[PDB]
Order: sequence, then structure tokens, then C-alpha cells
Amino acid sequence: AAEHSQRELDTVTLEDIKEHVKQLEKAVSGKEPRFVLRALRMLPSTSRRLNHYVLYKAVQGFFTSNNATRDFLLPFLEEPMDTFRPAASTPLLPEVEAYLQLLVVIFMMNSKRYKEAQKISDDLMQKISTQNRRALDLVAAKCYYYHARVYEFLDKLDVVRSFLHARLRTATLRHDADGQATLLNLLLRNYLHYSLYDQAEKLVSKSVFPEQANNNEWARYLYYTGRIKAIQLEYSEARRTMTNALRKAPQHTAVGFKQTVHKLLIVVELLLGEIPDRLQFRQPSLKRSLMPYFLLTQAVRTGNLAKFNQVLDQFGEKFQADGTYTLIIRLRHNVIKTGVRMISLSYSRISLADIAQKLQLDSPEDAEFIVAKAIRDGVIEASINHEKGYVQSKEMIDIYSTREPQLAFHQRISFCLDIHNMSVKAMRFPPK
Amino acid sequence: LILARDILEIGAQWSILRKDIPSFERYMAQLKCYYFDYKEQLPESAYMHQLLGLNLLFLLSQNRVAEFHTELERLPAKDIQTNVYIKHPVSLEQYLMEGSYNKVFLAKGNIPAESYTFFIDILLDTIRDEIAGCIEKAYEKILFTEATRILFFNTPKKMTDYAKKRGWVLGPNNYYTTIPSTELAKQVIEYARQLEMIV
Amino acid sequence: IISTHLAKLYDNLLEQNLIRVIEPFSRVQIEHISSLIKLSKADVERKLSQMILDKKFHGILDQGEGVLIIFDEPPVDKTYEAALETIQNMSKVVDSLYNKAKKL
Amino acid sequence: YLASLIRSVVALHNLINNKIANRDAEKKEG
Amino acid sequence: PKNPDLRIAQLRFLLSLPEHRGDAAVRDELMAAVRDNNMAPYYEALCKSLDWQIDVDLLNKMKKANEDELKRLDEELEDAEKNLGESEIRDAMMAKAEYLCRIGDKEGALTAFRKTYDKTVALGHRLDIVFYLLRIGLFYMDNDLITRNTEKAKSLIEEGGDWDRRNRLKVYQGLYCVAIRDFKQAAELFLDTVSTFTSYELMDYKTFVTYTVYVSMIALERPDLREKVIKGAEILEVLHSLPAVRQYLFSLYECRYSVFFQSLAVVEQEMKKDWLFAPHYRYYVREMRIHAYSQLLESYRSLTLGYMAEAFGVGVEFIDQELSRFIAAGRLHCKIDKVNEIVETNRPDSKNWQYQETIKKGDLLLNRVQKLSRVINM
Amino acid sequence: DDEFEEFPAEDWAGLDEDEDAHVWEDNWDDDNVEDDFSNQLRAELEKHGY
Amino acid sequence: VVKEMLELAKNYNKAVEEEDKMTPEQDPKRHLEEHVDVLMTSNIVQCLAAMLDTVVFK
Repeated sequence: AAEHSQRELDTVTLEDIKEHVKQLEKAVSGKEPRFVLRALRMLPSTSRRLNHYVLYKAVQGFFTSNNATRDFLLPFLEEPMDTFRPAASTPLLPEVEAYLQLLVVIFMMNSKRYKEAQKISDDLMQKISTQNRRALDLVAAKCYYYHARVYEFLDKLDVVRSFLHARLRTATLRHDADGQATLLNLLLRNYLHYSLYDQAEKLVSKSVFPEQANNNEWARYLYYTGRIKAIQLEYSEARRTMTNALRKAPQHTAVGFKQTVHKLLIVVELLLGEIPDRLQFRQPSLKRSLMPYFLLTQAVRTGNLAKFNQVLDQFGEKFQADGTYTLIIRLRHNVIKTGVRMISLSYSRISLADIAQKLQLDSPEDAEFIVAKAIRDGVIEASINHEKGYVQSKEMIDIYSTREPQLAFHQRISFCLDIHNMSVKAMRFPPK
Repeated sequence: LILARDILEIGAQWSILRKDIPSFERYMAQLKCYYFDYKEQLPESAYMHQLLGLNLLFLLSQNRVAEFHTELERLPAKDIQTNVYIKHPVSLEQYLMEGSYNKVFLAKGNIPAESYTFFIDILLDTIRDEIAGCIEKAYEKILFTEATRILFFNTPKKMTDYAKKRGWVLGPNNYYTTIPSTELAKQVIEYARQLEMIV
Repeated sequence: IISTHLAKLYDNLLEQNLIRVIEPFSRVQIEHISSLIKLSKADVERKLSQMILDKKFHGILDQGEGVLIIFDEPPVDKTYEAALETIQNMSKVVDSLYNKAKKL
Repeated sequence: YLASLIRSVVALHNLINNKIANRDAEKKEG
Repeated sequence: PKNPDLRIAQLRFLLSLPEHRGDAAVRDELMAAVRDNNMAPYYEALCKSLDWQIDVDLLNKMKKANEDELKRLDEELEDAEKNLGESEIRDAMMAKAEYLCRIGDKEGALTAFRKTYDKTVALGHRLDIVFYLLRIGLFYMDNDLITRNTEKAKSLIEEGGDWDRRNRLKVYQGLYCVAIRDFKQAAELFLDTVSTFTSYELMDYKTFVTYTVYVSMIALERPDLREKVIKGAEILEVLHSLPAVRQYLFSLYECRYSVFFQSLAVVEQEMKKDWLFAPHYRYYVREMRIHAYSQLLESYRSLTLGYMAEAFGVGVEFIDQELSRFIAAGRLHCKIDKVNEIVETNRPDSKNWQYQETIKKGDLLLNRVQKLSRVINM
Repeated sequence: DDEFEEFPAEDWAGLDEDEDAHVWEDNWDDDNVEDDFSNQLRAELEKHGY
Repeated sequence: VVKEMLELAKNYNKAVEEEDKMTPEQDPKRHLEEHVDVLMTSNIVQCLAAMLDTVVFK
């Protein structure tokens, strides 16, 4: 029973592998890029099954020209005892062999086998460093990604910094797009994993992210640069970038990525004085994970110092587990700024003594200093009057008849005309 | 490596002792190159955290809060609230962040070591000039006496000299649009272009 | 059935008087209009507030200085009422395209 | 805005039809 | 069948400040208990209140005797004969709701009703189980069953006869309430039905009219609610029967805020003891407050806080705090001034609000179109 | 589609019982504390005559 | 023209919904495109002429 169903699943997975190989072969036909991402898109689906039988069948099936590069995976490859070339000795395309080696890499990655995984990944990316074909650039992106992933659970992410830097440059000269973006994101993750935020920031300023990058890669890059600018006091742009990242993240999957981005967005918005909307704290897939961040947010809204301290004491482990402890401390000292933002949002004119009384600041001069500091930033638009005690807010002129809507709607033109231009450029009529 | 680390530590402490800023940066920079990454073999130095907090306070001194927080990220989280040597500069940074300047002035005397006063003084000046900047970007017309009181310029002549130091001036009574049609015409013509000229 | 009808008639007459007065004025003390209409200041203020709220007479009431202001609302807005709706309309269109995207 | 959005959405829809029709022809090539 | 909420919400689930834990309501529940003897309300009564008193089993003895006798009678009438469709089997399950629902539980009754539904053809049985278990899941906090049954009735069952489901919006009084559903829909079907009630099983007419008024004046503040809830005939008649509700409604409509707040406090308190208590009494009294504040702020440009306090009940400082809290929440467009003691309204004109809505909706559409464009053509 | 395994897919413990599992989209203002209404009103006007 | 374009957009949405449940087998789109083109040309011309007038005549 189980053996029969397992065999059918293995056969259908092998058929999908055959189809992917044929698609990669067709990609070089016509001398055009793409048609490889079609095979690479179902990569998680194929990766899910990856039985030993199907992997061995594929290895024996597409490698009629036996060389040593396969004679390394064979020692770890286990064949069925009692239990197909799709068919001459035509030499293998580099993309095809890279693909099959990549699924080997993924299987050995899944089964917690890491050291020989490091070896096979090393032998995989050693060869592709010699090629100069754009068809092998799309596959190279995933190759590097799972190479870094292999080195991650091997706890040697620091070693690969040189290799990723070299491949990133190589992609930069060859005007690579997918490989360049994947390498840049891997480099950013490497820098962050060892808290080298200054190095990551310096790298970001000197490297331009390709606009034609994939949605997932764009989201990852946005999250990484948002974390950079958030731990680098550029809170407003960090929040903007994090929201942009959440927009481009996959909707169905990517639970962990969305959880991390939501946690950081909560902390950044709280630091900015704004209040995150309660809606995100309610989705199932996000609720419990954000539960520690929820009890925190309430305190920020109330300014209850004791509640903040208790939440920190009972959830510091979780906060450090996702690396939000330091930002949370900065928030613990910016709760007052949040309160001042709320006060100035509600009131138009208000005496400083009222500020001190409402915020429990225990001093009118201290409230004066705090509101002056907050209004120095873009936190509050006001105009303090020390002669009397006002915190008079700026007059709200009619935004219409003010050239501001013209500017916004001009940006929206630029965007929509740009979208139309790319859409009409990417029509790609066929030859026959 | 241990002896090189000792050399650089003595160099940095001499640099602060010399009372010179630019050399101090280079000495601590090389020491950071020798401090805490990939080393894993050097014994825990007794001067580790003293100079770590030294560097943090220095970064605070010249308005380098971003670098201050990055270097905070570099060092372990356990010592941030435990080691006094870095507890101090972090504390003044937080008080500066809130705006409790008087708290910073009070805590200027709570240094964990004598090898802190050097840029403690320049940070006491930095908070005052930041106060002045936030004041000018906050108030409308602040009277001279209040500025003298809250700028911590105890000597009124000192306050006046600092007023002359900045373009922010005393004033007489001691109380310190058009339709462009050019660029947006270009924008409209750009829209016209993007409509025409084929794909 | 005669008290109710007469009270309704009195309110109708009060509204008709109040619109047949203040028509000259663009910003008038409620005290002056109370004097002109021979009613209490609080009573006429309540009636004015109710009339504004029911949108039976355009204007606003600045209680801070005890004044009543009169103006009109521009009817140029109509194009946005189309514009906005069209946007939501094509929102649906985009949604449909997403389904076709699921085809590909 | 309005006109652009409409024009942009129409162009995007025209791209969907092409990106579908092309893969239809390619799959038929089968 | 089981009308008076079985007194169980007001029973010992309203302790502390409401304090309702023992009174004549416990007597009413116990008389509803002893007649058609039941042990199902005795689950929690076997745990916390009257846990192991003499009566707890002194009633259980002949209760079990009676229920065993009647279940035996039903089983004999079910096995001896072979009655089809709406039959003695449906009688067994309707009793089983009059029973084990009020003996132990709904689970057996839910199963039996499912079986007879597979056996029956007509539709009132399905509505019967809908309301049976809506009230049971108001006893035991069930909503998924209610919405499943409602979908079954409305989408599929309501293709023969009609005129029945409307009042089963009572769940919609408490489904999406604290944002959109304590009102809007819950009022547009209460209003659509108030003329033709014909559902006295769930609630008496007076209670239905009070619910209708409560949800309508939060659904509709002054968007010509008068055309349906003030000029309304039957609502006006029952309001003639109910002075408190009529005063509470007309005080808001006639801008008599000083008494409107006292009516709202009475409504809050009498609402804190209901099937409607636990869901949204806090929410309703916040929304009505915001509604009255926006009604007063409208038709004004700048209001002295003193005028508000004297005309809106009391509490210059109370009103200041409330306005601060409500502006901080983004509702109640107005800006509050301190010791000058002015409140300025900043409601944008039609053009500015139109522009802001254009920006918002267009940003939504542009993000959608950007995502769509980028996932296509890679 | 990437599953973003580089970020650990934070497991929601053991899908433990939530607060309400209700359908009840609420706001930030529903979590504060309140003390009825009438008490407030009398408590703030008997100082002036109620 | 914007009202006509709204009606055309409703028709376009209705027609596109049919596109899904329809294999390869007046267009509310072509009319939509024509209205869009006339709107953009008219308003672009009017804007540009207006502002050229603002800035050439003092």
C-alpha cells in the first residue's frame, strides 16, 4: 500500500524533473533568457518530495556520459535493491547538470546532512564560476542561495563572505540581474547575522539593487535595508521600506518572513510615535508570534512604565531571539515622545503645565524640553511660546490649491505611464 | 595577539591622555580591528569594556548616534545593562534621546572611571548646542534671559558670545506663493512625449 | 392634534423667518439675530444649530465668538464622484486580471 | 491619474492576453 | 420553547461590579429547570455555584427517571414504527432539545437533528435547528454552527418559501459588531422586519423594538433615520409603550444631550445584563458618545468647552478628556484648545475629502497594479 | 514561490487556545478601563450643585 | 467624458469577467481607450496652454 503510493509519487516527480530538464534545454533554444525560471519556480514543490529512489533514478537517467562530477554524489546516493534514459550520449548542457546537482543539494539539505552537503555545494559552484552564459545565471542565483543556506545550519556563514563578494562582483560586470540581487541579499544577511550593520550600510550605499529583480528578492532586500536604517536611527525611511517589503511579500506562504517584518514594523512604528494597527495582531498565522509585541504596544499607548518593564522582563528571551531588544529599549525611552505626539494630535493649543500633568513628567520645564526636542524632528508640527506657555500647532492650510496635489498626482502619472510603457514593451510576439 | 592588543590599548589610553581627538579615533579603530571578531582566542581583557564604553561615549560626543548604536549592536547585549563602563554612556545617550538634558548634567559626575572626562566635557557642550538648534527650530522668538537660563550658559557674557558664534542673533528687544509654470510645464510636455513617440 | 399641528406651524414660521432674515448677513452675532427675531439667545442658537444640522440652511455657527456664518458649498465636486467610482470599478478589473494571472 | 490608470490597466490586460496567447501557442507546439 | 435566555447570563456570570450572582433570577432559572427537569444548566452548577448541595442530586434522581422514561418512550415509538420524513423522529429530537439540551447537552440533539434533516424534506425544521443552536451557542459561545446553519438556510433552503431567516440576524447583532455589525446590517433587517415580526419564539415584541432602536441609532446617526425609525409607525407605537427607549431615542434626535447621556447610562447598564452585554456594551456606549459628540460638533465652528459641558451633561474636564481620547482615535474631526477653552472643527470640505479619498483608493489600486505587473512578465 | 526558510518560520507554539477566536475586528480603544457613566456624571456635578 | 468613461469601465469589468470563463472563442475596451486618449490630449493641452499663458503674459 504505502510502497505503491510512494512509487507513484516518485514516478510523477521524476516526470516533472524530465519536464524541467526539457524546459532548460528549450531555454537555450532560440538563444533567449528565461524559460529556466519556469523549472525553478516549482523548485519548492520538487524539493518537498526528493526521495532517494527518485534522485537516484534522475542521476542515472540524465548522465549517460559518466564523469567524476557525478561520481562524488554517488557515494552518498542510495539505490533501490529490487526497484531510465530519456537518449544517446549527447553531452549534458551545463544548466541541466547544475539543476540536477541543485536538487541533490536540496535533498541532502532537507535530511539534516550538512557536511557532505557542504562538499557537494562546493563542487556545484566550483564549476559554474567558469561559465559565461546568461542561461546559467538564473540557475546560479538559486545555487548561491542554497549554498549559503547550507553554510547556515553548518554555522559557517562568516566564511562565505569572500565567495559571495566575488560572485556579486562577477555578476555586476556581466550585468546580471537575478544573480546580482540574490548575491546582494545573501551578503546583507551575512552581514546582519554577525551584527556588522555598519558594513552592511556601507555596502548598500555603494551597491544599486536591480529594478528588474524578483518579487521575493525585492522583499528580502527591502527587509534587510529596513533593519539597517532602523538600527541606524533612520526610523521614518525604515518604516516606509518595511511597509513596502510587506506589500511585495508573498501572500499565502512566507509566514516566518512576514512575522519578522511585522515585528520590526511594529517596533519601528512605535519608535516613530505612531501606533500599529490592531488588525495585524489578529491574523492567526501572525497572532501568537506577535502576542509579546502586542502586550508591549498597549503599554506604549498607555505609557505605563511598570507594564513596559514587566513585559520586557517576561519576554526578553523572545525579543532577543528576533533581535529587537535594543530597539525595544529605545522605545522604552521614546514612550514619552509617543505620548507627546498623541497630545499634539488631539490638542491645538495647550499650556506646558497641562503637558506635564498629562504625561506625568513631574516638571513644566522638562515637558518644555521634551516637546521642543520632539518638534525639532518631524514628530510634531507646532510652535512653542515660552513667553506664555502655548504649544500652538501649525495652522492647517487647505492642501488643495497648494501645488501639493499636483506633485503627488505627477508622481502617480510617472508611475502609471511607466507601467504602461513596460507593459507595452513586454508583449514579446513569437516567431511562429 | 595579546601583546599587540596591549600595545593598542595603551596607545588609545595615551591618546585620550594626550587630550587629542583625531589620533584617538585611529587607535580605537585599529583596536576594534583587534577586539572581538573572529578572534575567539584572546583571553577576556580587563580593559575590554572600559575602552568599549570609552569609544561609545566618544561616538556620542561628536553627534554620531548612528555609529553609537551600531557599535552597541556589536558588543554583547548582556554587558549593556550589566557593565557600568558601558552602562554609563548608554545612559547619557538615552537621556539625550528623551531630552532630559538636566539629567545628563547631573550624571556628568557619575563616570565609572577618570578616563571619561575628556569628551564628557565636549558632550556637555554638544548637548547645549543641540539644545540651541532644537530651540531655534522650536520656538518663535525666545527671550535672552530664558535662553541664558536653559542653555546652561551660566555666565551671560558666555551666552552672548555663543549667540555671536551662531547666526542665531539677539535681535532688537533681546528676543532671539508664485505659480512656477516652468518645471510643471516641462512635466506636462513630458506626459505628452510619453503618450506619443510610440512604445 | 391642534397643539401638535400648531407647534409644527410655529417651528415652520420660525425657520421661514430665520431664513428670510440673516440672508443679508454673512457673519452676524447671535445676539443681534435674537434681538431681531425677538427670541432668547439660547433658543435661537438651538434652532439655528438644528437647522444647520438638518442641512435646511447652509452655514456654520461659531459659538466661540457668538456668531453665525453663512456660505455655500461648491458643486464642482461631481467629477470626483465619477472619478472615485471609476477607480473602484477598475479595482474590480484588476482583480479579474489577477484571476487571469492565476491562469498563467 | 484617472486616464493614466485606465490606460495603464488596459495595457496591462493586453499584456496578460498576449502572455497567455503565447504560452497557448507554445503548449500547442507540443 | 426556551425564551428567557435561561436567565444564565444574568445568573452568576454577572458577578463583581454587576454583582448578579444570586437573586430571584436564580429562582426563575430553577423553576424553568424543575419543570422539564434538566441537568444541563447544572454542569457549571455542579462545579462552582451550588456545587454539592442536597438539591443538586435530590432533583437529579427524578430528573433522570423522567428523562429515561421519555427517552424510552421515544425509542419505542421510533423502533416500533417506521414513520418517514417529518415524523415521530423529529418529535424525538425536538424533545431531545426540550430534553438533553435541557438534560445534558446539544451534541446528541445536534446529531439527531442532522439525522432527521437527512430524513426530512421541509424547511422549518432547519430553521428550528438554526435558532435552537443559535441560542445554545449563546449559552456555550458557538458561532460557527450559527453561520453554517444561516448559510444553509439562506443560500439553499430559501428557494421554496420565504419570510423566516430575517430575525436570525440576531447573531449579526454580535458577529462583526465592534466595527460594522452591531449596526448597518443588524439594523437593515431589524427595520425590514419590525412591521411583520411573527417570531415571538426568540423574543417578545417590546424587546425586539428596543433592539431595533438601539442598533438603528448607531447604524444611522442622523442620515435620515427619522424616515425609518422616527417616522416609523410600529416603532413609534411600541415606544409609546416604552417611555425610556423613546426618551433615549428622541433625546439624541432632538439634540437634548443633557438627558441623552442619562438615557445612555441607563441603556449601558440595562445592556450590561443581556445576551448583548458581553459582546459590546463598552463598544456601544463609546460609539453613541462619539456619535452625539460629532452631532454637536457639526453645525458649529468653534465651541466653548463650558458650553459643551453645560449643554452636554457635565464635566468641562470630563468633556476635555473624552474629546482628547476620541480625536486621538482619529474619529470626531475637531481640534481642542486649552485654557482659551475652544474646540475647533476641522471637517474638510467636499473637495479636500474627495482628493484625500482619491489618493487613498488610487494608492490601493496602484499597489495592486504594481504587484500584478511585476509578477507578470517577471 | 520562495518559502523564505532563511527566516525561521516561527511556529505558533502548539496552535494553543487563543483569546476568543471570535470574528470580532476591534480597534485600539476597546482595551482601556472604564467605570460606567452615571457615577462620573454625579461625581463631577455634585461639586457644583447636583 | 469622465461619466461616459465610468460607464465604459463598468462595461469593461463586466466583459473581462466573461473573459475568464471563455476559451479563445463594440469593445468596452476600445471605447475606453478612445475616451482616455481624448481626455489626456484635451487636459494636457489645456494645462500647458494655461501655464504658458501665465508665464508669457507677465
